[PDB]
Amino acid sequence: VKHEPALGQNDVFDLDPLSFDKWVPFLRRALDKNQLDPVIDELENSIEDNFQGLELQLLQDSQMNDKLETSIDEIANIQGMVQDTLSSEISKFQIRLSESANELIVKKQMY
Amino acid sequence: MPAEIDIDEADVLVLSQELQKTSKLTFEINKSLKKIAATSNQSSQLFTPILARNNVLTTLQRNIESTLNSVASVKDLANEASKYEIILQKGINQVGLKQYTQVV
Amino acid sequence: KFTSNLTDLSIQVQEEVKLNINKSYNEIMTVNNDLNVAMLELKRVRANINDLNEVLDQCTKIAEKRLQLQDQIDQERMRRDRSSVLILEKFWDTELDQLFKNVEGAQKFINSTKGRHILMNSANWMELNTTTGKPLQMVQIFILNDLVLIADKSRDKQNDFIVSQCYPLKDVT
Amino acid sequence: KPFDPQINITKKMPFPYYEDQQLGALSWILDYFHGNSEGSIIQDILVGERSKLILKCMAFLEPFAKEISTAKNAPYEKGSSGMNSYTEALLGFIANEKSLVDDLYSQYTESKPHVLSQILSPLISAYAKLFGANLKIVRSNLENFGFFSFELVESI
Amino acid sequence: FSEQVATQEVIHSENVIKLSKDLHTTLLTFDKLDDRLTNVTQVVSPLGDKLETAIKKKQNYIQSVELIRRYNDFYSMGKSDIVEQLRLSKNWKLNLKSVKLMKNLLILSSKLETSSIPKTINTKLVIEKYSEMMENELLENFNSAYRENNFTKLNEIAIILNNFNGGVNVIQSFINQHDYFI
Repeated sequence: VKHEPALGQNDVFDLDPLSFDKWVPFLRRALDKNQLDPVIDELENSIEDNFQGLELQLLQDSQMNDKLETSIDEIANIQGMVQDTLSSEISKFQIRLSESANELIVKKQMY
Repeated sequence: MPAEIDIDEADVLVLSQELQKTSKLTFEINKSLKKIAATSNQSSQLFTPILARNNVLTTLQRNIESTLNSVASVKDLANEASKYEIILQKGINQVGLKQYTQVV
Repeated sequence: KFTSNLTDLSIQVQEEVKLNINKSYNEIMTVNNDLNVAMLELKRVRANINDLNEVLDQCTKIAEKRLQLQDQIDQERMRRDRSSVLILEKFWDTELDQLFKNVEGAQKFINSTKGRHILMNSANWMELNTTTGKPLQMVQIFILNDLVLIADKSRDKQNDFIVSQCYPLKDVT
Repeated sequence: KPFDPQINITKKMPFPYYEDQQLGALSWILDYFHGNSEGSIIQDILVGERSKLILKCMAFLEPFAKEISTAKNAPYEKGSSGMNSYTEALLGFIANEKSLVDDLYSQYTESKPHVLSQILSPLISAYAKLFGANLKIVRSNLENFGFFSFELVESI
Repeated sequence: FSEQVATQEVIHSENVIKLSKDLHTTLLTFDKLDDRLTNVTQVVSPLGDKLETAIKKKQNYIQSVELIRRYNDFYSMGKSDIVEQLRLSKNWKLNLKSVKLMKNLLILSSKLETSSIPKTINTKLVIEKYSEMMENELLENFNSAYRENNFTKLNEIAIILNNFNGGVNVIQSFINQHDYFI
């Protein structure tokens, strides 16, 4: 996902996409006349967002799909081994703290 | 030294307090499999049906998109293949990555 | 007509599998993205937990290494009872890490800096004007091993050079 | 392109590393050439590309390390030949060799360290050669140059 | 006597002995720990591998459209402030000053090369100022006027307006809103 933010106008920095921000707006529209002659090149940059946007849209859903299998499968088996290793850690401080208070209890008997 | 002689209960129980700090490391370990394995189960179930929809592409739309031309005719492939002697003889960098390679 | 079915079912395949599966990987692999950051930083601090297995399950196994180095010593073959340093060395390097808890608290060094092995307590005693019975300014109570620092840490928010109503404990009444 | 790797040792600069404008088309062209199964071929070609380029940059630093210019001054006498930097950029381009080569994968692939053998076994022979060269200018006389051998020890 | 030395015997001997045995078993546990961690991140190579696919032409489309409605503002004619917030949603709430008055000044700041030079950035910042004044009345309506809204209408509507900052102007609109009686 990662969209629908405020974003206006974050990184003011007009990005000069086909340099259409540079050519129409920043070279023929330098002192606020245009963007009306340049607004046509902005809607033309929206058609260019449909052709550039369609072009990237083709490559958007293009890389697929084989397999990331053991991402899920090793997520499952490694999650179960993560549960058993968590049993080894809770067991580790179980017997470990058991010895700690055990010989700290016989060491409290040394107190 | 001059009076500290009972150091076993205090340095060793302080080491057991360090083991209680290492019991807080066991809280970092149960926290480790808790947060990490929670991300494992959560992203796992979160993206298993993403593998069922990527599988819907990768099984149904895969061999569906393959067997589009299960029967397809004789002259038309010469026509658009000749149009890929148009487009394949435009170079690579004009045409582009999956443009060129997918026309291949 | 099967080519019309290619336009319908295959425009459904490319358009609808690409857009619908684009929602599956967009939203669901966005959950795999942020949850990938969760298991990512969880893997980093998990490696810090593996470092804690060296920092505690090996450091207290270094304490155990001195321990079974002393039962491995076992040199009675009773006066070899000084089997710990961490009776002195790491116990006044842990209590000189109470000269680092002291030196952090400061908590002498300022200029006493002698012996606070058990810098035994600190309290928040807002003092009283002992004659009139009204309150005085506040004071941290720094009860060290053998010297007292009844220090007004106001507005000395350190605990570097706070107002040291100080004396030694051997004649403190 | 070629360059003196000492220039990336004098200025200590990071070593060349190709990037994703290629690499997407590269790995794409690879598994694309595992549908075509000739990724082994263009792989061996690529062993050609980077192996020869290490013969180019490491042809720059053949000069100050084939000749250990301190023969018998005291005997040893400076600790200061250039087999050190030779072996330095040899290992560091072995490093970006290792990363940059073994990046580009559909992850499970067999011949990735076998590629590393295909690229570096000749450069194993290159170090074996110049190892021969300083092995014989530091030869035929203990204290020729006899202490300076220890830096060779360093290098090996 | 050997009661105390029996505490030395059982406590010291068993403590050292089971300290080494339990800590060595704990070292085997740490071996399983780095085992599962290595297999874990090694399985988490597909995370980054799929995670390169963040195709931010979405950012070029919200940014290109941001240039588009920015130019609708930059015709000195961006009257698209649906009244006046837009009500109950413009991102999720009052965002006519959030995404757009910050684009009136920040897109007044959006200088490509020359790009409607500082004659336009000033009055575009006066659209940031008019939408900022209505923004002040807006979050003033959110939290300063209500002042009865224990719900999100004070909380997540001014905090929905928390792309605008300076909430001690709202505390100024608490000595003029809630301590206005005071």
